[PDB]
Amino acid sequence: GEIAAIKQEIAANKKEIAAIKWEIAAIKQ
Amino acid sequence: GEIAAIKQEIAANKKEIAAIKWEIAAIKQ
Amino acid sequence: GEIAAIKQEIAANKKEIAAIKWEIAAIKQ
Ligand SMILES: [Cl-]
Repeated sequence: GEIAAIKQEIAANKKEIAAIKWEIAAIKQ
Repeated sequence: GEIAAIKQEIAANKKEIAAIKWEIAAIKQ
Repeated sequence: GEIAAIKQEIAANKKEIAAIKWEIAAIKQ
């Protein structure tokens, strides 16, 4: 369904955001 | 409601994205 | 419509995330 598909994409963005924040932490050391 | 909950999560991701972009600016100085 | 507006905002966040990941790659060189 449409709503479920939307929720999945929001969740995927949440994962990428958490990955980036880890990366930013790693660059700063 | 479902739509409202979705909108709140999108907004939360928008905030994290803006925070990261500020962080990226700060790392570059 | 509401769903379409939501989808557009999710897509906009996806673009910003891809931009940030490119930026992170560029900072690391
Ligand atoms: Cl999102």
